[PDB]
Amino acid sequence: NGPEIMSKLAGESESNLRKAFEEAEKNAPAIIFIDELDAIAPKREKTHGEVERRIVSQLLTLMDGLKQRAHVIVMAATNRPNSIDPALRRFGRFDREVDIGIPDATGRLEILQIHTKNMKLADDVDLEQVANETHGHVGADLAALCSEAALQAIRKKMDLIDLEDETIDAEVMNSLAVTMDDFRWALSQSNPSALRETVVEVPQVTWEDIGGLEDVKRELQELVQYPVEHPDKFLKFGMTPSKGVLFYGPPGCGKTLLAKAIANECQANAISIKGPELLTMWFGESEANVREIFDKARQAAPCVLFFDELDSIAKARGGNIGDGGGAADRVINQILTEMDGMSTKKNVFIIGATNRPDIIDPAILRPGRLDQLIYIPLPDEKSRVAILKANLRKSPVAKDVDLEFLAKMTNGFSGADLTEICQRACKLAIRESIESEIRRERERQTNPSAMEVEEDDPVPEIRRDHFEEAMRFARRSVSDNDIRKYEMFAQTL
Amino acid sequence: NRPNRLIVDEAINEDNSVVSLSQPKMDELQLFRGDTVLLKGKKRREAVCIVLSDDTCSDEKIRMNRVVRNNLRVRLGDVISIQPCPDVKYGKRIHVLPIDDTVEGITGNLFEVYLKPYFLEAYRPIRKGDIFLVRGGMRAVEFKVVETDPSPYCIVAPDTVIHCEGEPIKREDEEESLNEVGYDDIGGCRKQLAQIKEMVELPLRHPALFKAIGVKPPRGILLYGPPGTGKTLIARAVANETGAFFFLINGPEIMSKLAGESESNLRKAFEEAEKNAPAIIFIDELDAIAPKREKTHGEVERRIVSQLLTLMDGLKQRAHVIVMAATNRPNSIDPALRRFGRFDREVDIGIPDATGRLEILQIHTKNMKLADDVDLEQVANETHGHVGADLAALCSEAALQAIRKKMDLIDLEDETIDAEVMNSLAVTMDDFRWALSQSNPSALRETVVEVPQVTWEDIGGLEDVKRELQELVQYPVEHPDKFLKFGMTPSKGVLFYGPPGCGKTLLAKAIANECQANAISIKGPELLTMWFGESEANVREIFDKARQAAPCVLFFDELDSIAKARGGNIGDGGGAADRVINQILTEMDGMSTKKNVFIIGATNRPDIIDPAILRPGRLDQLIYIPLPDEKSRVAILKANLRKSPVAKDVDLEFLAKMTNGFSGADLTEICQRACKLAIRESIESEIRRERERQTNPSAMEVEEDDPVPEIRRDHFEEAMRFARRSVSDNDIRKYEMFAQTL
Ligand SMILES: Nc1ncnc2c1ncn2[C@@H]1O[C@H](COP(=O)(O)OP(=O)(O)O)[C@@H](O)[C@H]1O
Ligand SMILES: Nc1ncnc2c1ncn2[C@@H]1O[C@H](COP(=O)(O)OP(=O)(O)O)[C@@H](O)[C@H]1O
Ligand SMILES: Nc1ncnc2c1ncn2[C@@H]1O[C@H](COP(=O)(O)OP(=O)(O)O)[C@@H](O)[C@H]1O
Repeated sequence: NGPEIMSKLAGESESNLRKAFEEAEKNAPAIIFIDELDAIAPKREKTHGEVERRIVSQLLTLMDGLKQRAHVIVMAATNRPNSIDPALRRFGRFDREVDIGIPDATGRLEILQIHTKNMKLADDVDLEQVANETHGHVGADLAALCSEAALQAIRKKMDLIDLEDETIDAEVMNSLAVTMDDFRWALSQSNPSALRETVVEVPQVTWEDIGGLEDVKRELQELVQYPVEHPDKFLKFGMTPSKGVLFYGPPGCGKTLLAKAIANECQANAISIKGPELLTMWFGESEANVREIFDKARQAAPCVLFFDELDSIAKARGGNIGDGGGAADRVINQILTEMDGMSTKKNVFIIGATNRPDIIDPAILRPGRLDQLIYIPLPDEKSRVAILKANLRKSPVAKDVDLEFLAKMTNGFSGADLTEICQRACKLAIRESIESEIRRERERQTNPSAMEVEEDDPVPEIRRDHFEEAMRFARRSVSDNDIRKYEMFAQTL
Repeated sequence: NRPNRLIVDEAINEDNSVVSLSQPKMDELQLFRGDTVLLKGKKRREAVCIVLSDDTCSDEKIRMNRVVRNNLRVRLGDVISIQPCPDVKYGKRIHVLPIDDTVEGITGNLFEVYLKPYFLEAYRPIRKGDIFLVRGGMRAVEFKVVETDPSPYCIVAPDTVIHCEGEPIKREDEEESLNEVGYDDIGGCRKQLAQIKEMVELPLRHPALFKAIGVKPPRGILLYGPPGTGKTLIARAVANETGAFFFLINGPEIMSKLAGESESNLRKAFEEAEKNAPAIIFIDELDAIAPKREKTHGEVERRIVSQLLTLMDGLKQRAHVIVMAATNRPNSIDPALRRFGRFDREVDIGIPDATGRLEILQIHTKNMKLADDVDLEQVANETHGHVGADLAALCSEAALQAIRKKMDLIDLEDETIDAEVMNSLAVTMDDFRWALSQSNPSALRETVVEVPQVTWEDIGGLEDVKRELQELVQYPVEHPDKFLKFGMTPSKGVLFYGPPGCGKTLLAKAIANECQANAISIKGPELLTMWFGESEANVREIFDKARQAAPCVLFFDELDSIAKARGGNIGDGGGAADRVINQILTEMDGMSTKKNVFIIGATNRPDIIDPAILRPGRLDQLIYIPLPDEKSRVAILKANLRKSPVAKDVDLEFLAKMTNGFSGADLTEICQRACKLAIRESIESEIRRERERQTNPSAMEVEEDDPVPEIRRDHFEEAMRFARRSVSDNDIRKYEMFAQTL
């Protein structure tokens, strides 16, 4: 333990370290584990005391001497690779490195299973929902949640039941069960999520979620699936697969969904970086972090890297006319620098997205960088019906509706608009249900009828009335001038 | 289950020896409010009390105060036995006697003040050995009845001769003096107090349980807040109210020594706490011991933190010792302590509100004699920014003024000042006003969180907006299952756009008042300060507060201020994006819906707002606030004028009709101007009347009549001359065009 070594004098600490190494040697096959390594050996810039520098050299000498003697293995735990000295990350001391990352929904569900073995649970546990809503937590957080959820129920029940009846015994102790309401309380009242950094995981979106764009599906598969599956075919001929693609098109056309659909289809990690992050880098003048991103993509291969709002920086410093200057800026320069110095064999695809390709710096469209450009057009009637069906496959609906009629009645729309229409219809339905239920509850309370239940779902499903009402506020979002501009850019190429 | 026993719990009444039962229990115990009842208690002792009836208390919970609990030795959560005693028999001069080695300012005849008023009009039941307490002369003295002529207990009657002895018999060692603090000595921190009570009630009153189950209790708690908020007070109160051994550590005491002595003292403290388990350790001035390594340079400073970390790690293995630490802000200390197993649990004390300040004043004004002009509500309203220490200092200074003025003149030569003249002095509100105006180093200028007092009836009109806001805010919290049945996830975030002075700021507080949720407001000057200082990190802290004050409402006004600073609508060479809005979007995107933290923005120039903040997942519902109309203007006038005296000759409807395209601010200004004219006229008339008759030596001439208690149409019509429109019709056209072009 780091603090135990740092809570002593030079002689005692540097004797304990050597004694520990000797005892590890004596009892082979032995594994030494070190934690809080940064507490012992940070970068020399942060070290001032002479004893602090004297304690690192001893560790370096011990690591160097380890290779000659015994089968002792050494493992160390740190928060980040760059928090410690760089002399340890050499050939012979700490060559091998590993990342633990974060658990996913399956991992969180597994952790809950591990922590709920000996506890008694009811039939409303549905741990899948808890795993879904448990975002940002880690193993310790899940353990704390389970303990607190158990504590609520036990404290409320026992104090009333047994504080005077009799000395609580095992039977009454284990008679108590647990309920999902306790879990909800412990997860809402106590939600100290200890994670706000990036995330890497395989998404869940599928091709069925997408509406249309089948040719784009084929063109993306040819780019991504073929190189990984069949390298010998490329070897026989002379072409090397190009990594990097750029989507350009009107907003709200499903650009963000394809980047995750491809990863789900190929079962590969995915990383998404939004425009506000880029603007934060620009304002803070913190370009080094870009490197870290690629490092992660290097250690999560195969993986897909996604960039959206790529024209945000150009928009910030003036519009199409722009401020006095050129297309180049700092962050795109660093991105190009990182892209050029990357090996093809690592299998890290790069995807960019935009709706104003004209003001993009042309240097990123050159060969060796993003060079394949794909246009995402507005959905058509055949596609629009697919979007409506895809979004409405998760809510109860009636049969009087005419989805095709709504599809034909819409022209020059986006998926976002139809999603908003569905959300508004659902809002109307829930408001009507709330009003009806509250009125029913209030009317009969005055009448002292101890038994009066005409229980019927007032509106379990929606009808054409709400949908046609929502059609009043529904209107176009993208101007036809924008579509003309997009077509002009797609033709002038 | 042998319904003879019953739990004990807190009482609201100030008087002694009164137990309040739960009403549904009348005929099961068979005793009414006119019957005294015997309650059993540990080490074979008892008491007898009269009973009251109330509704709010729970069935199994008697309510009884500290004085009647201590002699029973009963500690809250413990169970005692209740049995009726209609066989009560009066006594003849029970012998009563002061306790303790000595009493401050004690001499002469204390019985005519500390006994007879208390027993009078009371018929208080009393058992031999009881410690019933009396209060007066701004001191709390408790008198133990040593002998009762009949036995076991007696009613006190006005026909009992009284026995004036006044001997200091020292208190027995075993009982814990009533001097100690309790839950009744703290006010304004009820929520966090309940949190701590429920968190640490089981491990101390039920450790055998925790060894009967496999679960991990907390073994470290942090409390952060400004100084003088009652942290060590809370820790000591919790320790006293559970019987757990209490240990105290002071940071400067450790830092005022050498390495060997300091790092010994820490370990000996930990071992001593271990020995006396179940025990609680309290640490204050933690930042003085373990700040972030950036601010630490001495090697011993870094060595003293590793010892604490090792001790914290080893604590989990041994005994039931709990550890609590106090700090000013969470970020001032090392991040290595805020891990799983050392200081996982964190709490904020915040600041008291008007109710909290009033409660603190009540706590600090118990033994002081006060007049009939106190109206502490006004003082609490005007006491903005003060904390418990400030209120204590204010009360002490207010008492000091009067005592120093009066006593020096009265008694410096008459005689050695005695108790009678000491306590004869009262206190007067003018002294409070002086002590509150002259000495006002309020120790608070930071943000504030509290439930506002504004209500719907304050707002004039906008009923549809009220309904549409209720649908957004009330429904998700009240009825989630209905959202679960369907597929819609409530959208959190709304934007008000409209002309200035239309009541935008009032709705954000009216909603919070209706829902009884906290509220936070950040004004444009703060945003501009962050912009100029390039301090964006502060934004994060704000959201953290909202996370720890949930459910809560967040408000932002003058959101277009930055866009206005760097040029106007045309603007300087650049785009709509800036730094602070980028950080706000970053914080909004990374926040969970279940936390129930709504966000409200307000503006009058929505055109120059960055479109990126209007996208789905962010502020997406836009509401227009139009100018008040005649029906709304009459309501605004009535709402504003419901606080000032007015005559009846006015025609409010006529004024409302005569105004077109006005704002609430304009009407409030009209009312203020009319009030100013009225007060000026009253002052002039009063001064002229006072000066005219002073020359005429008429000793008795008082035609006392309020010259103008209420205002008439004359002043209002005079104010009509300066009253004029504020918002141009062109701005109205612009707003309507923006509302139609959507
Ligand atoms: N091809 C599509 N199939 C299904 N849904 C779509 C499609 N295109 C857009 N959407 C809808 O748009 C929303 C997401 O928009 P997004 O793709 O992020 O916009 P952008 O393409 O500008 O990033 C989703 O709720 C989705 O329902
Ligand atoms: N919530 C409170 N209620 C009543 N008195 C308080 C409260 N908070 C502080 N005080 C007053 O402050 C004094 C103790 O201050 P203390 O809490 O020890 O300062 P710190 O907050 O630095 O620990 C007491 O005399 C007490 O009257
Ligand atoms: N609907 C309303 N009902 C009552 N008073 C109002 C209303 N609208 C504005 N006011 C008056 O306006 C004043 C506050 O203006 P405010 O709402 O802060 O302006 P803004 O909306 O530009 O922030 C208050 O004194 C209040 O009397």
